[PDB]
Amino acid sequence: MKFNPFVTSDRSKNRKRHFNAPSHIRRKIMSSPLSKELRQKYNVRSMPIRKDDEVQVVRGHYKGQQIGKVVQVYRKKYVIYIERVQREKANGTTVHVGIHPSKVVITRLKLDKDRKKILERKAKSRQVGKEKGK
Amino acid sequence: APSRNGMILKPHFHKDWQRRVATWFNQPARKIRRRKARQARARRIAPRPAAGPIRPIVRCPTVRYHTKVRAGRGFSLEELRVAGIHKKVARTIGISVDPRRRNKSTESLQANVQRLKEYRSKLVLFPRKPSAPKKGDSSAEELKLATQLTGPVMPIRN
Amino acid sequence: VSELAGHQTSAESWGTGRAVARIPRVRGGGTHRSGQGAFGNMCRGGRMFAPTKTWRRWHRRVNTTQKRYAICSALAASALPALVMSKGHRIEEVPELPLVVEDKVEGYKKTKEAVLLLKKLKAWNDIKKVYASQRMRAGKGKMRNRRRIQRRGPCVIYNEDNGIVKAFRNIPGITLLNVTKLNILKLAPGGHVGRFCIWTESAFRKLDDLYGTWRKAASLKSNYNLPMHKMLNTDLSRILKSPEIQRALRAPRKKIHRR
RNA sequence: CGCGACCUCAGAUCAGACGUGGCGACCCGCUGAAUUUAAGCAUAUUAGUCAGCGGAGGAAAAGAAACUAACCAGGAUUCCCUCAGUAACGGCGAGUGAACAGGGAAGAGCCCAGCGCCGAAUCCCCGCCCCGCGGCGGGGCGCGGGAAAUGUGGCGUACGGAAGACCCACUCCCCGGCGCCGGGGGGCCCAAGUCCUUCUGAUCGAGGCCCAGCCCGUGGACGGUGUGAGGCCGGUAGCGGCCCCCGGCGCGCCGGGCCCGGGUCUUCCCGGAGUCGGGUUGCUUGGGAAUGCAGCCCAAAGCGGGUGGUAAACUCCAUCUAAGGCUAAAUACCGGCACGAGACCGAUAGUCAACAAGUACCGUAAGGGAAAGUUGAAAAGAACUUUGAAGAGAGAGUUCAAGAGGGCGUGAAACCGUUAAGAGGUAAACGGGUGGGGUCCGCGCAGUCCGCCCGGAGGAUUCAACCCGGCGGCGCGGUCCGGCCGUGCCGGCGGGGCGGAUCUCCCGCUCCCGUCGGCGGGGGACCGCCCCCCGGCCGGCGACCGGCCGCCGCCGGGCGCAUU
RNA sequence: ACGGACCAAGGAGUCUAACACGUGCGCGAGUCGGGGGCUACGAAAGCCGCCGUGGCGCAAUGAAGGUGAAGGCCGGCGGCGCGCCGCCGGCCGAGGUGGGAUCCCGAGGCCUUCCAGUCCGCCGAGGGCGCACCACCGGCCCGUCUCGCCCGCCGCGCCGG
RNA sequence: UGGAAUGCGAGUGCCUAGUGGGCCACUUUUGGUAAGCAGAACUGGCGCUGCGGGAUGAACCGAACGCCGGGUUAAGGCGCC
RNA sequence: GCCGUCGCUGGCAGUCGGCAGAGCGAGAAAGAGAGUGGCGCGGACGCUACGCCGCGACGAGUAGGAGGGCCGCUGCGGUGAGCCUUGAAGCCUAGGGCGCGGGCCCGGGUGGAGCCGCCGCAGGUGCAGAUCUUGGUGGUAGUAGCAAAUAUUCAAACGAGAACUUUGAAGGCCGAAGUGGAGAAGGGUUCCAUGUGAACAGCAGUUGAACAUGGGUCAGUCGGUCCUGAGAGAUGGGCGAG
RNA sequence: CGACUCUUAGCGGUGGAUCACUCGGCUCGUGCGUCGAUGAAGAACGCAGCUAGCUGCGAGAAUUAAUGUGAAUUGCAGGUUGAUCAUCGACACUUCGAACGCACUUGCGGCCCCGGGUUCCUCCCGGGGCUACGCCUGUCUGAGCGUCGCU
Ligand SMILES: [Mg+2]
Ligand SMILES: [Mg+2]
Ligand SMILES: [Mg+2]
Ligand SMILES: [Mg+2]
Ligand SMILES: [Mg+2]
Ligand SMILES: [Mg+2]
Ligand SMILES: [Mg+2]
Ligand SMILES: [Mg+2]
Ligand SMILES: [Mg+2]
Ligand SMILES: [Mg+2]
Ligand SMILES: [Mg+2]
Ligand SMILES: [Mg+2]
Ligand SMILES: [Mg+2]
Ligand SMILES: [Mg+2]
Ligand SMILES: [Mg+2]
Ligand SMILES: [Mg+2]
Ligand SMILES: [Mg+2]
Ligand SMILES: [Mg+2]
Ligand SMILES: [Mg+2]
Ligand SMILES: [Mg+2]
Ligand SMILES: [Mg+2]
Ligand SMILES: [Mg+2]
Ligand SMILES: [Mg+2]
Ligand SMILES: [Mg+2]
Ligand SMILES: [Mg+2]
Ligand SMILES: [Mg+2]
Ligand SMILES: [Mg+2]
Ligand SMILES: [Mg+2]
Ligand SMILES: [Mg+2]
Ligand SMILES: [Mg+2]
Ligand SMILES: [Mg+2]
Ligand SMILES: [Mg+2]
Ligand SMILES: [Mg+2]
Ligand SMILES: [Mg+2]
Ligand SMILES: [Mg+2]
Ligand SMILES: [Mg+2]
Ligand SMILES: [Mg+2]
Ligand SMILES: [Mg+2]
Ligand SMILES: [Mg+2]
Ligand SMILES: [Mg+2]
Ligand SMILES: [Mg+2]
Ligand SMILES: [Mg+2]
Ligand SMILES: [Mg+2]
Ligand SMILES: [Mg+2]
Ligand SMILES: [Mg+2]
Ligand SMILES: [Mg+2]
Ligand SMILES: [Mg+2]
Ligand SMILES: [Mg+2]
Ligand SMILES: [Mg+2]
Ligand SMILES: [Mg+2]
Ligand SMILES: [Mg+2]
Ligand SMILES: [Mg+2]
Ligand SMILES: [Mg+2]
Ligand SMILES: [Mg+2]
Ligand SMILES: [Mg+2]
Ligand SMILES: [Mg+2]
Ligand SMILES: [Mg+2]
Ligand SMILES: [Mg+2]
Ligand SMILES: [Mg+2]
Ligand SMILES: [Mg+2]
Ligand SMILES: [Mg+2]
Ligand SMILES: [Mg+2]
Ligand SMILES: [Mg+2]
Ligand SMILES: [Mg+2]
Ligand SMILES: [Mg+2]
Ligand SMILES: [Mg+2]
Ligand SMILES: [Mg+2]
Ligand SMILES: [Mg+2]
Ligand SMILES: [Mg+2]
Ligand SMILES: [Mg+2]
Ligand SMILES: [Mg+2]
Ligand SMILES: [Mg+2]
Ligand SMILES: [Mg+2]
Ligand SMILES: [Mg+2]
Ligand SMILES: [Mg+2]
Ligand SMILES: [Mg+2]
Repeated sequence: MKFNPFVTSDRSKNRKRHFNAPSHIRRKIMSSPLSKELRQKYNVRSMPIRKDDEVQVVRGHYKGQQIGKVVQVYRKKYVIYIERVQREKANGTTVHVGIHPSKVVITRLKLDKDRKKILERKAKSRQVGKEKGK
Repeated sequence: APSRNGMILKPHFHKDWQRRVATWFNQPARKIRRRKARQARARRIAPRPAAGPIRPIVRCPTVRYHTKVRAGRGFSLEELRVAGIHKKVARTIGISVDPRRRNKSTESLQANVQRLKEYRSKLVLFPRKPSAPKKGDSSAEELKLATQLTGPVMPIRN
Repeated sequence: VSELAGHQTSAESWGTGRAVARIPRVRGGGTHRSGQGAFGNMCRGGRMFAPTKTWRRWHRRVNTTQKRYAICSALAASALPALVMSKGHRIEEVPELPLVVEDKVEGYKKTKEAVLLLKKLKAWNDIKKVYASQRMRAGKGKMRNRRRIQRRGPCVIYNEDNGIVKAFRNIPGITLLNVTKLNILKLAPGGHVGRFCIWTESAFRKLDDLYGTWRKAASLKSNYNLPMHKMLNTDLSRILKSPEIQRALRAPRKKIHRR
């Protein structure tokens, strides 16, 4: 259960805070787990996805072991678009099929300074939690 | 139209009573609020009693109740003059003082003077400056052993 | 329901003639709601019959002796073997039904150690029954923050809190109760008597200090004795086939005489 | 007549400030009805209510007795329980209707005028210097300007106060700045399966994870993700972590104000006026020979005045100090901001308004005021061919599904169209009883089985009785040994916790001359109940048993051999 | 005679207070924490007794001042005409009649070959203690009316019983 | 020797809805020319009640009613319907 | 014969089994009662005692009252190791049925995501009517009607399509107090061009004041602006609780 | 067998009932409890590349700066020394409106200072700061056959 009297445990209020979230909270919600190799290497469970990330699709029709680059992260429909994950329209044009980032694993990260800062901060908090558990 | 047999009755609902209906659903929240305010006062005055200053042995008026003994408003000026405590020193050392009371009886006068003599002995007065104590202050062994008294200080038992 | 619901609209009745049904209708206008019908429980919109008030008598008080009798009955039915299974608890592998455990149960602070204690006490079948009976609620309660429902599990009564609540609250089904603060709503869920309880040694010894026997009064309470039995030998079968009664009886007329 | 003061009254786009209006749920002051009831109605009642008006605050108001009581007296205000539907009011009808006291939440007290003492000892503004300057403050320098004797400041206010004399004992309280050490707001993060098979359009479904009973759990709330997820994600829990901002408790320093108390004796002083009160009138109240308020008239006094719930005279008492003012707290909040929850409602319901809702629209105006949610998981929103001018189609295509095709989830009834069947001059329709025809159902169409016995054909590693081990039941074992319990009783050179309206070395307090009497408390003795040790009976183990022994039954393994 | 084309949805004895009666539960001459205080669900629950204040009930009556719910018998003494009243010591000490469910006593007998003969049951003539309740007769307290006689003193009376 | 016959289990206490417009019929009878008129007394029906008969029918005659089979009647009928 | 009600407060704990002896329908107050002297291991059902079983009589009903509902709707506490994308609710059904009945359960289709049984609890809990409220749809009914102010005809063009559009010719009307040309109030883009024929113009339209794109109002002299009229309305003053 | 009419069933239309969903109400409880002449509430009019309504904003006009966040907004085009979002503390906030120069026509003024015009020489144009009523303290100018003092 939850013991904080300010955290909402209401369905309609949680759906409101979800579907009416501003973009910096949209980025926080739209996060994806890392692979086993990257998780062992960085000690980081999950990260928010970026435009220049590599993705294996885990669930759905387009799942497999195909490492595809993200086309762009569309936070309005809570979705990302992947390069080879696409389909053909009636007229013939290719349209990228939208995949939610919860069914998405990262095989390679695109590392900038802020990205390395977030990874080091999450690894530091994980080490503090491990030392408190020890 | 009344039926066969029953009490005559006068319901006082001929006014517009439904506008002024005091619902009592604030009650456990107000119990929590009184509890938090009382604990806040107890944490505010740290050596002092959480109840407050002492209150006199008081006979009741109005012949239904005069066998019972209450806790009154404050000590009388003649009581403070016999006990030898100034009325402005008494409010500072935690003694309820009111100037309205009289002293017709001698026994209740002597009882409140004796209760002042007991409270002056039971009082642990802390110094103003801890580095430089004064003449009329408590001892250093009493400084550590002094603590709060839960409930009414010297509860008056009939 | 709010008192302004239905009374914000101004609606005078059309009177008689007009061949209308003599209802207060909305005073004019070039819209759909004009001469429509506002007041009354039967009209669209408007008010309903008997608006529910804030000053309904929601709360019911019970006498203290009846509350204590309910607590004593809910505890006494937790020792009989048939009444616990008739509540529904899987208790086939439990070694003793008044399950009293050592005072090291308050010392636990880990849910893994609590699960291991339940495995060693062999009461884990009830918790696994709770896991199997976690299902969806039927009806409109899902959109009123009552989404998931499950079975109540074995209660655990502790005397002091030294981490036993932190160790046992995360396992679904177990409700924790203090000895002095026993609750009727948790000792008898749903008004059905005989929920399986798990006592510690100090909690099992503190009951005689709380309620006492029939010759020793309550030590913690002000004035409370045990309730009185209406009959002591409740086994009426042994009373009926006893040599005292069966001597002074007549012959049984068991021959069926039809027309 | 001129000049110079004072007093009244002007003019300023004079220098510096303030008020106006809004919201108005709660609060204060007015004003203030009629519906209704009295089965009519006029007093009453609705009702100091609705509407109207003015004024603030985060609370407002009230508030430290011109009090309650008559007792062994209580002691500011506010709020709750109770007083109490009581005293009392009322065509004494209908109906209305407190207060004291007791139990609580809270608890905090005070300041002026007067009377008097002090060289106006007082206050505001402007010029200069230092500090600080986003709540314009502190100190110094000005023969700078005003206010004020038609009275500013200090002592001092009903609890007495002031002055003088005599004794007792301290020398630390507050304001404005600088630095230092150790709850609130914001931001970023912290556990564990997307593990192997199997369904599905998609899994969050199902099975398993054995010997660390998959891994975490101070985290199995909730929400999203292609149905249903503790372990996919945001989060959840945690005296969990990191970085800023703010206030407070303290320490050290600087600039200041302040030269401050108590007891005894002596001498003085002390109070609020068109105010109280009386008559009359109107409203109001439970207040009734007038509770409160207001208008008019009369109009005070000082061992005085007010109150003492029946008007008045006399007489003693009891109790306060009116006609000046301040003050948190507990108390109220259908307005606003930030929140949390629900035995509520689920798009004719719930707010009028789940949606471009006080919107569209109507009325000159004040005002009135709707209807209206759902493709799919993802637009994947139907390319292209073909008839038509197009609306419309027919193929083809997407999707699990178009029998989901842009007002599209599910698609009822009333009503309409088509097909199939049956029928038809007493309008149609109905009840009872049959007959005939259709729709499917009985997956019917050589017809249900179950025990015992007889006879003929077959097959097992098998029947009864004995041996060993284990388990269970019973035992009036007439009365085995040993534990446990008793809503059963006793005995004690036994030890204890409670209760009592059973009695009587130590400590504290006051009165009287180390002593004698009084009060309270603590031991101490007495009784009732309970707990723990024993010793002995009774009863039970059939809400509550252990070991052998005796009988019976069951199970497992040995044999026993085919007229079982 | 009135309402009524047809169909779908909505639609009308609810809630609070007071009282009466009946039933269920707890305690019982007591009962009740409703207001207050202490210790996710939990705004729940548990606790308080020197927080039972207070409500109701255990006592009624009168307008009020007020008053306020069995008696009998023996002995001694005083007064008056064996009988009455008043004052002290011991005993019996909580009404009666009828109808009254149930319980108690048990004249007798309840059978296997005749008599004698103990114990367990069982039925009953007839006689009793009589639950509740009913009808009546009595008795006690209070307000009021009538007739008369005595007792007590801190204050002898327009006193009190 | 429960002091006539016959029949039947009785007594008693609360709470209490609806009703408080009636109508018709053998007999008696008021007012009125009379009325399917107005107003009474006894009793029964309708109201509240279906069923067989009176062709029809709130009151007439018979007879009152759970669902059925066999039989038998009442009141009425037995030319046809 | 069957259903229900009432009564007998009738009967059933006696299923007392090699720890055994199987009964108390019988006209007759009460015991298949204890004593003491003269081979084969066997026996149907039962009894949710709020249940089971047997006898008799009874059965109308308005207003009204009471009881039983394993009749029905919604939500809550328990419970069913409940159901469910290998198909929940809702809906349809010439199917199989059950119950006196309220209603309920299966078979087939549609549907795509939740739902139900039992013990209790709670209510905004059951419709055929109220000239009921909202929404929708019929007969009427392809019916009444598209009848006030004299009147249209021919050819050609655009166009898929012409009685109504456009042009030409003919015949008419308003007949200068007009059916003409211009203003005030009011309307507010209705003015003009281009394109469309989805909706409107009660037939149609290639047309329009409709729709969609675009444009259009140029002032010292024309008005407002200035003045004052009937009047309105500040300041002083008065009144007023405001 | 016809047409028309009635009943039942399959299907297809009018219609949106039922069911299931719900970024919404209703009720209860907690904390805060703050508007305005330094110009409130409200109203009007404008602001987007394509923008009617809603939302947001004010000629700096779907936003400026600062901080935090750390690669987007998106319907279509266009272009890490910080895009977008949130906080918002700095800056700015058109016209009415208590509304304030007098009226409400967007009309008419008055004073002072700047730039074209000038060569302070008056108009004209443009920009900026003032000009509402009442009231408090002080200042200045005053009035009075009000009360006085001196010649
Ligand atoms: Mg947390
Ligand atoms: Mg009545
Ligand atoms: Mg207190
Ligand atoms: Mg409504
Ligand atoms: Mg449902
Ligand atoms: Mg000025
Ligand atoms: Mg104001
Ligand atoms: Mg009336
Ligand atoms: Mg009336
Ligand atoms: Mg009238
Ligand atoms: Mg009044
Ligand atoms: Mg008002
Ligand atoms: Mg304010
Ligand atoms: Mg105040
Ligand atoms: Mg008072
Ligand atoms: Mg009372
Ligand atoms: Mg009268
Ligand atoms: Mg009144
Ligand atoms: Mg009081
Ligand atoms: Mg002075
Ligand atoms: Mg005073
Ligand atoms: Mg989910
Ligand atoms: Mg699984
Ligand atoms: Mg989940
Ligand atoms: Mg799992
Ligand atoms: Mg996680
Ligand atoms: Mg986490
Ligand atoms: Mg008045
Ligand atoms: Mg009045
Ligand atoms: Mg007097
Ligand atoms: Mg005063
Ligand atoms: Mg005062
Ligand atoms: Mg809560
Ligand atoms: Mg709707
Ligand atoms: Mg709708
Ligand atoms: Mg709907
Ligand atoms: Mg609505
Ligand atoms: Mg729909
Ligand atoms: Mg489908
Ligand atoms: Mg569909
Ligand atoms: Mg769907
Ligand atoms: Mg559909
Ligand atoms: Mg008529
Ligand atoms: Mg009528
Ligand atoms: Mg009609
Ligand atoms: Mg309905
Ligand atoms: Mg009654
Ligand atoms: Mg009762
Ligand atoms: Mg009537
Ligand atoms: Mg009558
Ligand atoms: Mg008549
Ligand atoms: Mg009858
Ligand atoms: Mg009849
Ligand atoms: Mg005839
Ligand atoms: Mg006859
Ligand atoms: Mg027959
Ligand atoms: Mg005939
Ligand atoms: Mg019958
Ligand atoms: Mg009947
Ligand atoms: Mg049908
Ligand atoms: Mg769905
Ligand atoms: Mg409801
Ligand atoms: Mg209907
Ligand atoms: Mg035609
Ligand atoms: Mg026609
Ligand atoms: Mg013209
Ligand atoms: Mg023209
Ligand atoms: Mg045109
Ligand atoms: Mg047309
Ligand atoms: Mg005027
Ligand atoms: Mg729908
Ligand atoms: Mg709708
Ligand atoms: Mg625009
Ligand atoms: Mg910026
Ligand atoms: Mg930035
Ligand atoms: Mg003008």
